Parts: sequence; structure tokens; C-alpha cells
Amino acid sequence: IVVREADCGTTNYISVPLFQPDEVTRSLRLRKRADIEAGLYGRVLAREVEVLGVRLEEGRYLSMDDVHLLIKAAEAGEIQEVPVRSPLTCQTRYGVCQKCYGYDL
Amino acid sequence: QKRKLQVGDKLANRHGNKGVVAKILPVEDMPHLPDGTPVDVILNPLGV
Amino acid sequence: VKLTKAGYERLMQQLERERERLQEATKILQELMESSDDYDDSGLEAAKQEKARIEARIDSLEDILSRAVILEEGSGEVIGLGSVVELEDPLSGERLSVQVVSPAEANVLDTPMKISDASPMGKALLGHRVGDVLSLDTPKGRREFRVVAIHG
Amino acid sequence: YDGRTGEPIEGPIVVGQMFIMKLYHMVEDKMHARSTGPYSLITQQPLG
Amino acid sequence: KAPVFTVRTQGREYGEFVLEPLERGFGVTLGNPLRRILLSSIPGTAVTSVYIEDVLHEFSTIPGVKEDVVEIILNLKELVVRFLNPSLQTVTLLLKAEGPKEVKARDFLPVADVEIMNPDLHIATLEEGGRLNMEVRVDRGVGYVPAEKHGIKDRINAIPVDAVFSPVRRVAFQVEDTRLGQRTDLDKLTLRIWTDGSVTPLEALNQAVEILREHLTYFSNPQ
Amino acid sequence: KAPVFTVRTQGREYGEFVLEPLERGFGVTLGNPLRRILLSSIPGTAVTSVYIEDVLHEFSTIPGVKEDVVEIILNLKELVVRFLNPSLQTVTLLLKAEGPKEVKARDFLPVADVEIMNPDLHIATLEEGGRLNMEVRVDRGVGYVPAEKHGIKDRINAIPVDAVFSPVRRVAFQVEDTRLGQRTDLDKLTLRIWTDGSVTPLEALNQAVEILREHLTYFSNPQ
Amino acid sequence: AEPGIDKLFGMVDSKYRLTVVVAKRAQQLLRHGFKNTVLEPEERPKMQTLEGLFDDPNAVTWAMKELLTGRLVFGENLVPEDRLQKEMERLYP
Amino acid sequence: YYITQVRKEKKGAGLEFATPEEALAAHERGEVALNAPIKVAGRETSVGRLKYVFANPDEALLAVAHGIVDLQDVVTVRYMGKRLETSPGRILFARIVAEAVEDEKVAWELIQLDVPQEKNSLKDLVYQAFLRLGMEKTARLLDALKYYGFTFSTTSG
Amino acid sequence: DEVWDALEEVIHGKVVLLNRAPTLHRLGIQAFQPVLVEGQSIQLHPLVCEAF
Amino acid sequence: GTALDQRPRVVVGQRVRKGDLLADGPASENGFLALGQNVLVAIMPFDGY
DNA sequence: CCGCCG
RNA sequence: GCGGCGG
Ligand SMILES: [Zn+2]
Repeated sequence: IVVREADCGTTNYISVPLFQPDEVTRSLRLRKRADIEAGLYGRVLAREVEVLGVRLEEGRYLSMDDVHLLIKAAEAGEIQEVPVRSPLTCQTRYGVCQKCYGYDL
Repeated sequence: QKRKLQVGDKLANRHGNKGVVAKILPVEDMPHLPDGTPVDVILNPLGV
Repeated sequence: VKLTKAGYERLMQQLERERERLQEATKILQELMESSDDYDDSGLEAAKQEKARIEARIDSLEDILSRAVILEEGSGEVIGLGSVVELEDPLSGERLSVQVVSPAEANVLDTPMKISDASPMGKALLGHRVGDVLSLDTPKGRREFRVVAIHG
Repeated sequence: YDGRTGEPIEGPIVVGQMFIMKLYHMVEDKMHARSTGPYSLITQQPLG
Repeated sequence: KAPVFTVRTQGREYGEFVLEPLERGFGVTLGNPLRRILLSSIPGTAVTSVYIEDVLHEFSTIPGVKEDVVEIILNLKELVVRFLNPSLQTVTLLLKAEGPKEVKARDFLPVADVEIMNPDLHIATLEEGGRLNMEVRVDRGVGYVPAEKHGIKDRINAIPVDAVFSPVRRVAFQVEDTRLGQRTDLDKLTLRIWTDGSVTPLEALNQAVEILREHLTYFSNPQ
Repeated sequence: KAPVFTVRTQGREYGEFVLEPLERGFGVTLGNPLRRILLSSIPGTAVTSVYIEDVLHEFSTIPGVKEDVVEIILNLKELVVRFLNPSLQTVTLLLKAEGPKEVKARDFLPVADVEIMNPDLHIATLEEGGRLNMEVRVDRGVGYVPAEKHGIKDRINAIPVDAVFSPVRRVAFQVEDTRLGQRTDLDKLTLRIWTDGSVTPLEALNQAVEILREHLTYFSNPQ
Repeated sequence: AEPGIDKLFGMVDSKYRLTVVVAKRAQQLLRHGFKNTVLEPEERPKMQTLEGLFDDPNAVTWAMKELLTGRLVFGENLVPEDRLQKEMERLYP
Repeated sequence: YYITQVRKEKKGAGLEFATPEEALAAHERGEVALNAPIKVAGRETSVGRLKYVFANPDEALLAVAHGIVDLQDVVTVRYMGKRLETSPGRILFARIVAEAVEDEKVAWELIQLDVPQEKNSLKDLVYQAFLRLGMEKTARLLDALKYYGFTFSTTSG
Repeated sequence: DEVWDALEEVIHGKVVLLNRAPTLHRLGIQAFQPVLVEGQSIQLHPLVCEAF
Repeated sequence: GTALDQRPRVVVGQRVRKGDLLADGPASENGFLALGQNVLVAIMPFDGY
């Protein structure tokens, strides 16, 4: 698997969940700071989402701060999941495109 | 042949502190006591 | 599984504390594996092993806490779960204070010594009432006590 | 005192006679530096 | 008040030098610099090469002689000789005693211009028929030099020894309270120096002082 | 070879100086001593005590003046004055201004043989009807003298200020290894200097070196 | 690190591209002679024992220093494959 | 760390300069006595800040280098635009960083001289530096830290 | 002594690669500018000690 | 591949006690085991060496 | 995993 | 080939 592309078009994105189900019977919680970071850091937003007053354009790669924002917001109660590009849904047969992999080089 | 201690050589004490020689310092500028007597080796505290 | 509001609260709090301990132990673990300076030392096996002893206690607290019944019966007559018993030894006039609770609630540190449901002395008391007199076996012999009373 | 600056080292430092040894690890066994040489006859490899 | 540089010298080994008063913190500013030179720059002498008659390599053994060639050449670097004129760059002491005796550094055949301040140094012990004859090359150098760095070859079968030129064993400086002046915040630098004998505490001090000055001048032409 | 004394000076504040090659651990024998000197010996100027007419304490506030006593006194430490001759051991600067004006260091009335190279230095902003009149004392000294150490008493109600004599701000030196054919264990001393402007990094250096030398001499006459 | 590598990285759509450009330009620097540069007048690279880095130190060093300025052009299909090597030998001794 | 840390000593009495001026003086003389330490639990400022007030950032270090203050001592120092209550160590730290990378303003924008430097405070420093000033520039700060971190480490004792 | 001048001259801006015992992640090998030094051992930068 | 010599630690004509070291082994001096030497050591950090 | 000796 | 040993 390698990275050769032009923003592959197929927009079928993965939704990064911000809340974890069961640890003590049923009760929704904010996944640990670390774990969320793991899932959203250096990612590319599939679709746009205004969360706490700011307009996080579609396709923007959310830096660490941005992910903090999303967490801070989740605290308030404005978003439970996240639209983001990923390899799990790349169209490029053999390989993966820029927008889907993400930031980290 | 004669094996004089040089930079790459590794020494160790009976307690388990093992290590290699990093720099061979000229008595000139190495840690000395009030009375002229200089020390011979400096073990980094952090490994304890 | 049967718990008292008191019992519940206690086990709930302990669980909280062990979560903090796990988060700490973890942080620690992570640092070690990240160090890669001094390997093969009781640095991993200890950190790890420590974290395990925790997680285990946690699984025990979550299990018990995930499916326990709460019996609100402060007004009853016969010794049942949640009952606080007091036994006097006919001979020495010794006053002993105890409370029978489910295995998970037992704890000699408590005000009334909390004894297990399926605990010998625990067995002996369940099903009896003020006045009764009973025995069990003890290394020195066997001492019978009389239930002087039973508060909530 | 430093030795390089002759200025003291703020704070007492422990020192003493420690028994330390040199190990069967001379760097004599430590520096094969290759430029060019022999190749295997059957399989093309720069064996030495 | 001009630094009263006093001196108390006993022998050619010890040599304390007092010098005060000195404005706040110069005692140290001088004390250390001089110390560093004293041990690293001062010139002297050491046994640079030796040769025993029936020995081919340094790791050999000579009949009727307790000590091994290495136990010996080891003891020779402990030999402190003393030349008197530059015309003495490379001296070759000669020694040879036989039978039941204890070879001491005093048994070297005298060389009119140079003296051995290291007399009772134990060189070797001889049982019977202990035929020991050897020539030890000595030089005037500076600092430390590994026998592998110079590789002296007077005779095809002689073994080079390690160079121990620094004629000082230990230097120490002390900064004490004030003696004269209108202020109490002052330095009283007194440094005590230790020499093997080759040169004198004072001799050293001065040379060091010079080397220092010598370098100071190097700040002349910019570029 | 002869130590190549290269120079890279920009303005009168910064000054990079390289000097190699040098023998084993010598850059450090030079560097440190020079630094020790460059900060404690170099003579210059610093404001000693100040006095604002209506002000009594160090921690207060003059109406019509945004700055607090503290800030002003602070600003004054920043003041860099330069004397021309020995006759000026202690000079009193005077300055009075009112109304809506910015009080710069160039507002002090000119004194005969004294010069102010820190003109645009902002001392205080005066609001409408801002009465600011003070007298700042300036002296020639060496090093740093805490306001609590000297304690000048021009006017019994004035305030003593920490003395910032050294016209040198900080000093940094590095001992990097340099190559020379045969051997590589060589010293290359590059020392960088920062000055307030009173003198240049190049002058300061020389002065230092001289001062050091001068002391080397005091090792002349025994007793 | 290296002289404005960040500036360099900014000049390419992909990291690895920079490398390819950097390289091939270092090649043309030696092949067609070492005088095929564009910024030799002032601030041309330099060495320490004798200011001779003006003649032949490292190639890539040059390429980069040249690429740092808006002198050279790089593209997918800029110049006809073969016509480039022909014209280069012609204009460079 | 050892250079950014601050010290706290023993306090015979209530450190109230929160309000008294005879508290600046008295508390400041009781300090010149053997009563109140150069780092007493005084709310507004411990006598340590009262005595020493440094205008220029350099001002402080030199006082240190002359023996007046130790690096880990709470003093007052006038910076770019604020009279800040911090220790020489801390300040020194600022400079180091602000030196590694030329943009001095961007420097103190990404460091917190409010706590001793911990592996993390640094971790995050590096990370921030990378995103903020570029790759190579950060490299420079690392080397910088490496250097200082080590030197202080040796003289700390 | 002139050869050294040469060697140090040929190395100017070239770099070499270094490898740790078990190569585990991409950083198991990094590139560095060599600076000729005395002795046998190889001088390695502390900060990268964590990588390999 | 290590040196294995025996260095006599006794002098000519000496009254020896039964079971007394006549000569020292490869790494034993005075009859004691020795492997390396006792050096004066300061326990602190240097630049990074 | 990579490496080296006998 | 089998023993030993470094990280
Ligand atoms: Zn894709």
C-alpha cells in the first residue's frame, strides 16, 4: 500500500465517535482525551460542521487545537460524532489518497 | 598486545552499573577536591 | 448480589479511586516503554504487574456493582441482610457489634464489623431473632452468644 | 571545585573509592570498516 | 596596596605562593587559569624508551629477576630525572648490575650534567646470576604521550614507554579573607604547588604565568 | 600555529570573537577568566540614587505620571551616561518638566563634561498638570552594587538604586573542537560580547586582557 | 537543520518532489560542467580553509541554494525529453 | 527543571504586605534581621520581590552572576511590557528559547514561565515550536535546550 | 597531514546513515553529517538516542 | 585470550606459613581476588559525556 | 530482531 | 552445524 493520488472523489466517510458506551452499565461518556485525539488528530473533515461558533470547513485538516475545540464542544453538547476522511473508505484500488490518509508525515 | 583503556571500552561495578567510556578528560579541567586531588571517574547520578 | 445504600456508596467510591490509580499506573507504564533506556529491569514487569492487580480489582467492583440488589428494610425482626446484630457473651458480659452483609461488602474496618453473608458467624446469625442463642466452632472452643437486639 | 572554572559546584557532591572493572569488551571487536573487497563465487555477496 | 606576592618554599617539591590584596573575585580569576596551565603545559622529563639485553618484547621475563619487564618499565615511568641545559634534549641513562642485589635508581651511571632526584625508587630485585643490563631513553617534553604515539626505536628490540611529562603532581588554590584595604570584600589568593623535583614550585609558577601572558598577546591582529 | 584572532562586530553592542587553534582545554582557560573580568572589572557608569521632590517612598505613585516610582527608578537603571575625565567621580543630573509631555532622558539639563548616549530613553509620561522634578546621582564604578549595599544619601528622603556599572550586558563563550591535519582534539574559542553602547565589545575585551596581564605582573617580588 | 528547507518544502506540491528536483539539478551541475549555475555573483556558497567552495564542494548544496531563489523552473513536462541535453552541451563549455 | 524551579523558605509570622507599608519597611527589616526569609509566604510578594527590582532582563542575571541572587529566587523583572514576578531561572529560560528562534515575541507566546519545566511542559514546547516556526527552527531550539539543560545539569550539583 | 585536510574536504556536506540493532520503525536509521573525530567509538547525538 | 601470569610475592629466604601465597594468580594480589581497580569517583553529571 | 566469539 | 555472549 502506497500514496499516489489526486483527491479521490468517492465521499463515503468514517464517523469518529466521541462518546463511549458501556463501562458501568449504560451511560454515555466523553472518551478519554488521548483516544479522541488518536481518532481525530491530523484528520480531514468529510463534511463541514459549525460547532461552537466557528465554521470548520469541509476538507480542513483539524490540528491538535481543532480537536481540542471538538472536545470542548462535545462537553457542551453540540456534536456526538465526526465526519472524517479515512483509508477505511478510499476509492483508489491499490493505494490511498491525500485527503483520506491525513496530516501526519 | 597491550590494551590501554580507550573511549570505546566498557567498565562496570559489582552492583550492576555498566557503561562505556564517553570522554577521556585531561586532569587539567576535571572535578578536583579543595586539596589538589582530582577525581578519576564521573558516574552520572541518573542511572541510580 | 445484595447491597446497602452504605455498601453501595463505599464500593462505588472505591471503584472511583481505582480508576485514578489505573490512570496513574498507565501513565507510568507508558513512560517506561517510552524510555527504552534501561530495559530488562523490574521496570516493566513491575509497572505492568501492578496495573494488572488494579484492573482485576476493577473487574470485581464493576461485576458486583453492575448487578446488585438494594434491600431497603431497616424495620424488620429476624436477622437478614443489612441487619445490625449485637451479641453478649453470657459469661463475660461482652458486647459484640456486627452487621451481616453480602460477601462483597465484608470489612472488619467498619463501625459495625461487616461480616459476609456466607461467613460462618454470618451463617449462624441469619434467620434468628432477639433472644436466640447459638454456637459455632472456634479454635479455643465454642462460645454461645445471645442476640441482645437488632438495629435497622 | 569545577576545575575548568575553578568555581565550586553549588551543592555538596558525593565522592569515594568505588571498585570498578573493565570487561571483555575491547573495541578491538568493534570496528569493521569496509570500502571494497571479496565476493562469493556461487552467490554474489561481499563476504569477507 | 600592590599585591604583596610572598613565598615560602621548602625543598624543590612544595611551594606555596601568597598574593593579596586582590579586588573582589580575582583570586579565583587567577587561581584557576594558572592551575590549568600548571598541570597541562609545564615541561619536564620522562623515560621514553628502554632496552634490556636478553628481552625482545615488553611482555617477557628475565631470569633471576622477580619483576616482569612490564612490572619494570612500569617502575621506570616513576623515574624522575633532571637535566640542566637545553643541550640535553635526549639523554640515555645506562645501568647494569648482577648477582644478589636490589637495583635502585641510584645505580644508573652518572651523567655529568643531569641529576636523579629519584634515588631510592625500587627498580628490580635480583636472586642469583641475575644478569640485568639496560639502557633507558629519557626526554624533555610536555604533557602526556602514549608509547604508541611516539614509538621510539633506538634499537630494533627496544620497547617504547609512556610519557609522563607534567613535573607537578597537585595544585590547589585558596581564597581567604582580606588583610589590607578600606573594604572587607576582598581576595587573598594563596596557591600551593607540588612538584616531583625536576623543576621548582616557583619555576613552574613563573613558566605558567608566562604561557598565560604569551597567549594574551595573541589577541593582537584582527581579521 | 599562531591563534587566528578573527572578529565580527556589528554596532557597539554585539561582538563575536573567534580564536583558534589553541592547545588542549585552553579556550576554557582563557574564556572563563575573561568573562569573570568582563563583568566585574570593566569600569563604567550607573545611576546611584534618585530623588523626586514630593516623593518619600520607593513604592508609590506620582499623580499626573502614569509610571510608578518603581518603574521610573527602573527606567533610570537603563540610563547610560558617559564621563570624559577623572575629575568626574560623582555627578548629579537634574531634570524638571510639567504638563502633557513625554519625559525623555534628553530632557535632563546638559552637564559640562558629561554625555547622554541614551537620549530617547522613555522615563515617564506626564498627564495634564504633571509635576515631575527630580535629581538623579550618577557615578563611575565597577560591577554591580545592590541598592542595599551602597546606600547613598544625597537628600535624606531620596532613594538608593542598584548600580549597573558594567557597560557589558552578558558574555557567552564556547569551546568547540577544531581540525588541524594530524590531530583533531583541538580547542576553538569563540567569545561573544554585549555592550550598552558606552564602549565597544572590542575595547572591553582588550581592557580585560590588559587588566589580567597587569595582575600577572604582581607575581614579581618575593618575601 | 538545513537552509530554509521549510521554504523549499513550500515550493513543491509533495515532499518527495523536492528531492527529485534537488537531485537532478545537482546532476546537471557536474555533468554539463560546474559553471551551469544562476547565482554565482554574490553570496555563492563557500568553504573554510581557502574560500574555494566557489569551484567544487557539494552539488546538492548548490541545487538547494539555487532552488531557494525564483531562478529555476520545474515541471511535469516542461522541456522536450531529448532537446534539453542537446542545447545544454551547446551553451556550456 | 532545577533552573526554572522556585524556592519557598520558613515564615515566622503573617506575611501581610498585602496591605501594610510599615509592612514593606518593617517586613523588609525583619528580613534584614533573621526573621523573614527572602522567600516568605507573603501574598502580594515575599520580601524577596521587595528588595530586588530588575529593569532590563539582563539586569537580573548579572546580579546573579555577582552572587546577589540565586537563579531559583523569586524576584521582580521588567520585561517587554509588564512588571513580572518570576525567578532568574525562569527568565533565563525565556531568553534561551527566544534565542533558539529569532522571533522573540513568538517565543514567550509559546512558553509558560509560570511553572518549573517538566518533561511535558517541554514536550508541548517542542510540538508547538514545530507547528509555529517551522521544522529546522525547532531543531535549533532542541539543540539549544540540549545544551543548556546539560550545562546547568552539571553545575547544579 | 594533508590527506586529512582532503578527507575532511571530501566530506564537506555529504552525510551518512546510521542504524541501530533491531531496525523497528523508519527512524531505526537516520542520516547525519559526519564530523571527523578521535578514537574508535562513534559519537552519537543524545536526542536521537530515544529514536533508535 | 587473557594474560595468565604468576608474580612471586615472596622474597629470598623468608619463613613461610603453611598455606601462604607464594605467588599471585592472574587476578589475585596478596591472595585476594581483584578484577579492575579502585578509583576515586565523583557521582554527578557532566556536559553530557 | 541485529551482532560476535570458539 | 552446536555452545557462549552483546544490545
Ligand atoms: Zn482517499
